[PDB]
Amino acid sequence: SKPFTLPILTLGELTNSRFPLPIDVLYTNPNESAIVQCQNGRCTLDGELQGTTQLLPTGICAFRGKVTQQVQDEHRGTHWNMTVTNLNGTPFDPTEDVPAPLGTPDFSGQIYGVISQRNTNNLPANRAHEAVIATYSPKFTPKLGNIQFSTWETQDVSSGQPTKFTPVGLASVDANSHFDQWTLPSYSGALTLNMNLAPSVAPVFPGECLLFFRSFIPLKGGYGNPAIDCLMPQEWVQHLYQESAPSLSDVALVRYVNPETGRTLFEAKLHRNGFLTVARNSAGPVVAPTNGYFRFDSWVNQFYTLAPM
Amino acid sequence: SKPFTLPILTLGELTNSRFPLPIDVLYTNPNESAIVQCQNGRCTLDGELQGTTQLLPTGICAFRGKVTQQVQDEHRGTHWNMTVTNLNGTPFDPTEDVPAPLGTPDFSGQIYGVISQRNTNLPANRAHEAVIATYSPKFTPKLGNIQFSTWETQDVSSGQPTKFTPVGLASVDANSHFDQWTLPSYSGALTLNMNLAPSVAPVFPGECLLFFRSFIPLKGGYGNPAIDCLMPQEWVQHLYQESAPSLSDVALVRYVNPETGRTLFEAKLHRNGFLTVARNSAGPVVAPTNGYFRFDSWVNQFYTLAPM
Amino acid sequence: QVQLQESGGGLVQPGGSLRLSCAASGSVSRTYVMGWYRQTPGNQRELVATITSVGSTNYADSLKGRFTISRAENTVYLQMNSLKPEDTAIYYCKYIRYSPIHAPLDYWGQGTQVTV
Amino acid sequence: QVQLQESGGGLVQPGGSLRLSCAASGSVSRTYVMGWYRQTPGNQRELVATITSVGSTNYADSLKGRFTISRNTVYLQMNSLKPEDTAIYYCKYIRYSPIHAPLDYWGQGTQVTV
Repeated sequence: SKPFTLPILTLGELTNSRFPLPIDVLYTNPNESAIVQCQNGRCTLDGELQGTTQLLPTGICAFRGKVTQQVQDEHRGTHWNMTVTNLNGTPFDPTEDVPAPLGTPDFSGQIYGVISQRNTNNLPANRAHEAVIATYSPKFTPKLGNIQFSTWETQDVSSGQPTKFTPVGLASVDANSHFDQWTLPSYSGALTLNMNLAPSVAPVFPGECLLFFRSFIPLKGGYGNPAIDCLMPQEWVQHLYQESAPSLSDVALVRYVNPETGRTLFEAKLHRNGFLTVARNSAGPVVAPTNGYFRFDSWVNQFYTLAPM
Repeated sequence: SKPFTLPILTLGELTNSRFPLPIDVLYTNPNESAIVQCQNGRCTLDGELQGTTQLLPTGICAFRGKVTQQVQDEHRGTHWNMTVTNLNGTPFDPTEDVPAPLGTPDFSGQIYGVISQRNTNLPANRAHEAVIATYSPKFTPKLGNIQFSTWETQDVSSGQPTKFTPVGLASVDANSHFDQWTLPSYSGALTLNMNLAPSVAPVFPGECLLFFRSFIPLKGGYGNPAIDCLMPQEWVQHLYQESAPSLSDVALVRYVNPETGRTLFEAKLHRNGFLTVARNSAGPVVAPTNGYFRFDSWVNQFYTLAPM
Repeated sequence: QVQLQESGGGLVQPGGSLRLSCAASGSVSRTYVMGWYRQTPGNQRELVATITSVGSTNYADSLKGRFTISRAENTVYLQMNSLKPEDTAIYYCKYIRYSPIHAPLDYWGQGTQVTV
Repeated sequence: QVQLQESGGGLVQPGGSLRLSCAASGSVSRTYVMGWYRQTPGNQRELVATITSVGSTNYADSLKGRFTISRNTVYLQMNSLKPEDTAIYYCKYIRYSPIHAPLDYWGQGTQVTV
């Protein structure tokens, strides 16, 4: 069988798979009790994409489609209904076995970005404006082929024209903005169940914690230092998808290595469904060089006890 | 030697290496002339990065640093001076052998984006639309300093961590000086660019450059502007890691339909990291987006490309 | 194809101590787990103590530190202390061979009787 | 490991035509270039016409379309010949591979006199 491998990109050479951001730090939290079930950055070790995961770093939390009309909403500002397609421009089929169009945001909050338009036919007219998408809204129904966004701009948004959403950060993290990186949106709105979800992930063993690739996400306004934690960086998703190496056990042993010294800093388990666990006598951001990288060392199993970081 | 390979990503699975955009089409134009010397998306086939090229898709045309002060300028709007660091936050050393900090925009124009700030130590935050004129004499990234303008008049803080997220172009009108093949003056007016990746061109007369083309968003005005890159960002990332020895000056690649397995056309992938084809047609290449390039052998100048 | 040589068994009076040694040869690996299991009549074979190639230990949550395992690559020692008649059992050495190119492989020793 | 067998050529009257043939054997490759070069004493060996493994042709532009090459095994058609076309014609095979640098192979040469 083809040998399993990981990229040799260092931490300062990786990007988040759940929002377009560089990886800032490695992170654990033994106090977090949320069910961890993100839908972007989901890929098995033998290369099967899951959830809403797609390959383009430009596709993460992106939308493509057309505005249907201006609408009324409880939120402050001007509101617009938008039909969404697949990111490649083909019509979205709600009957396909995906939770939502690939790239759809996988967390509750107010996503801040830019809505830009280029009119259909040269010299077509263009406009772009700041916009917010509230993924907790009952009007957030990407699996049904429709979402809603709001602008500070009151009138200059065209209907029936190609429309792009470029994500930039969060609008707010105040209580009424409902930011929770581990609460999934309801992809089909009220009274519906999410479908074809990538499974939740957890350590099998007591005394192991999930290890995250953490990025700090920008804010339009307000107070705070919000972060987005992903299970694997986008470059691992791209690498695994291409390689598609058979997984020879349920868990791969990986070592975090300092390329300068050649020595191992700590070790971790990379599980088959695509996430890391570690044994750690500390919490929060991991103190380690950003030029370190994960090296695959062997296929192990539940009998391999991890050394504390 | 370690065998040369390309990723097996299809055209709908690639992104631009000169602006954060998906690849939309393959493109040649026999009617268009330019000196092609872009500095992002530059990588040799044996994995040597050149120009201002770095690996992060989030780093392309990005800036990070701190605002020093509000300044006055002839252009409309409110203007701010910003010191720029390396994208990893370390101070930029102007004596390093690069044209500018890695990720710096490599073309003339008004780059539209969002400037965001998070104050140093629940810190306060703000973000606003912003424009960077890369043709301005105040655009001196090699000197560790650039200028940006906002519609917003006052709400920008000094001495606080600042991020520029690129989104598109502000304008491509007559006064906006958009030209994707004109390099910025990285050290400003009275200086010459240094450490540039070389210009690229077909060796043969009947050959044209083949580009990976992305259409770039506009804040306002009219037009359908595009950014053409020599290789997609995923190829840069792949070549950097593989670092396979180049066995000739040119690799023969075939664009293949993965469903049918048949060859749609062929191209030369040159050692310095760019493609040529023999094509008399112009504009977007009519081929499926689920096609991909497959490396077939190391060739040389005597291998005549089939017309496409 | 990992061969395990065990030693240090036999009869011991209650409160006595013994040290078992297990050594591996043949197709040993850089990354491995080594340890001891025991089985008494009528019961399932249960973990006593194991240790990995970088020294990480796991103990049966009943020994309460009365036993110690330690490592000379591909070699482990089980120190058996304050022994009781209930510790009379057949003790098995276990080696788990891990590889980047094959699924994990288990090897067991022939077993050594310890009679308290 | 490519062996090249040439044929044809010989004496021809001015304004005349003849057809050259070259065939390749041994360690041929799926991707290759095949063709003819020519040389007179004191002049450089010059490309006449070549063809690739997918049938793409290249001609010396000085010939002005008087020659045609086609197909392994290839054939060269030479029309409206002039005394200046008098030369020794050589078959060339270029072997291309994904795992080695290009390798050249040459024929023994055939004399053509106009």
